[PDB]
Amino acid sequence: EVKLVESGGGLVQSGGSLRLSCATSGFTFTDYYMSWVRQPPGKALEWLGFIRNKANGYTTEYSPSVKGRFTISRDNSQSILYLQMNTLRAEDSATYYCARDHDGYYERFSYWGQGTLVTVSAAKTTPPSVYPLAPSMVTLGCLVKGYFPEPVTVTWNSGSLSSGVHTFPAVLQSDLYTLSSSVTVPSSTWPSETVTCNVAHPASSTKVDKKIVP
Amino acid sequence: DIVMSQSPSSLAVSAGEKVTMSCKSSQSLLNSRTRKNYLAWYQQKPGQSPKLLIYWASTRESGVPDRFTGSGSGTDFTLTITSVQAEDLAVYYCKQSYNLRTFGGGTKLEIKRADAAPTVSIFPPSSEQLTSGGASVVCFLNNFYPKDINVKWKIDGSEGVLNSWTDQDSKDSTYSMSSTLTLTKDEYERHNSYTCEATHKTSTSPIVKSFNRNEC
Ligand SMILES: C=CCO[C@]1(C(=O)O)C[C@@H](O)[C@@H](O)[C@@H]([C@H](O)CO[C@]2(C(=O)O)C=CC[C@@H]([C@H](O)CO)O2)O1
Ligand SMILES: [Mg+2]
Ligand SMILES: [Mg+2]
Ligand SMILES: [Zn+2]
Ligand SMILES: [Zn+2]
Repeated sequence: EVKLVESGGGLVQSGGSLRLSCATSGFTFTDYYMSWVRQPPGKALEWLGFIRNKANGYTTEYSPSVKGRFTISRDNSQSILYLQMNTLRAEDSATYYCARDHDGYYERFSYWGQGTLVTVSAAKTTPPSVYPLAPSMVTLGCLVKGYFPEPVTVTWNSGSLSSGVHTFPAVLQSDLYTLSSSVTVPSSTWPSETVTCNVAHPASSTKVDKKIVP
Repeated sequence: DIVMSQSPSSLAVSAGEKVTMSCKSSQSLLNSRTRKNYLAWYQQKPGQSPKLLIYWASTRESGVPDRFTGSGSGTDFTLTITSVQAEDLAVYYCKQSYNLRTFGGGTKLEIKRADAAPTVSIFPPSSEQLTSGGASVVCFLNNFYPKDINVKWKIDGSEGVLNSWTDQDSKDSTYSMSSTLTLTKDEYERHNSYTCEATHKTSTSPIVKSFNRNEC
């Protein structure tokens, strides 16, 4: 099973540097070119560069938008891809993806990681306050208020409640994000059974369970 | 350089209809060596990573539904989706790999569905927030169509608000929207009735949900 998993994103100040990694498995790493592609929130994919396979000397190429400022490297022992980012600016704020690229035969990016979010800002890290939203069917929620930077993750009953869930996209107001999540279940099931929102904010290492109590 | 352009920017289609979208390159992507067009299509569902659909212009990746067909050659390419499904809600990107790689700007495919009234829920501030001197009142307008909707807040009968719409639902093609009114505790405590009123084209009657502080 092919896996790519980026790590290393989060908050960095303007002018600072940041290094992302992309752990891979399930395929002969050295047979493959690997690319990095970024995506600013709500915007298009942008190809950033690639590092070639063994057959091609593991040489690198870059979009002119980043050449001279970003560097791609690879660990061929451990099948890890790296992106070094220097002199970061506001416009570097984005989700970064690693993608498996050319093998000498196929023109395609077959697999893509989940992405890692980089924020370029002078704002401090602020953890969220998490509040319960309690009033045939019943709709409950959690309010995840006043945090920075993105992202947060919200699950319900450690992920066992997945249907009838949506999370409302975060809105930035006076330098902090707020979002909320809804969950709808049968009223015969709550409060008789437990409903809990699980909230994480990686930048502050915040982990919160909030039971919704009637 | 190689400039990739896509059209339309966005469109909406009803389940079961055909979707057509276009991708242009500033120069030919037909590689003379292999006689193939180095042009690939990717689908990006809301909050997901891009996923390969088609490459070499017309080669459908294994595991990708028959309803997706890529076509064209040289400077002009088309992605066709027949019998579109609800789950096909996504931004679709083309990408050249003839000289390094470059993505087009994407085409946002939305799904048209029958009009649906929202389900509205109002939530009073939690005691754990109130302890701290703030009071957020929250209203969910859940699972409605089309996207446009109006929310009004009334406090003791008369009209710090954050609104957020979800992406379209990949299963029922509805939208939801949250409205949050944030007050100080001192201000919250001066008034009794808190009301959010949703006006949607599904009814000439606003959907009104309310609570009174004395009833808490
Ligand atoms: C292995 C060489 C080139 O592959 C790339 C590259 O720049 O590394 C990557 C591919 O995705 C593709 O863009 C090719 C580009 O098509 C040039 O490849 C050919 C060609 O198609 O003409 C193929 C073989 C040899 C090569 C050059 O003639 C000498 O390296 O051209 O580039
Ligand atoms: Mg050079
Ligand atoms: Mg007043
Ligand atoms: Zn070179
Ligand atoms: Zn009053």
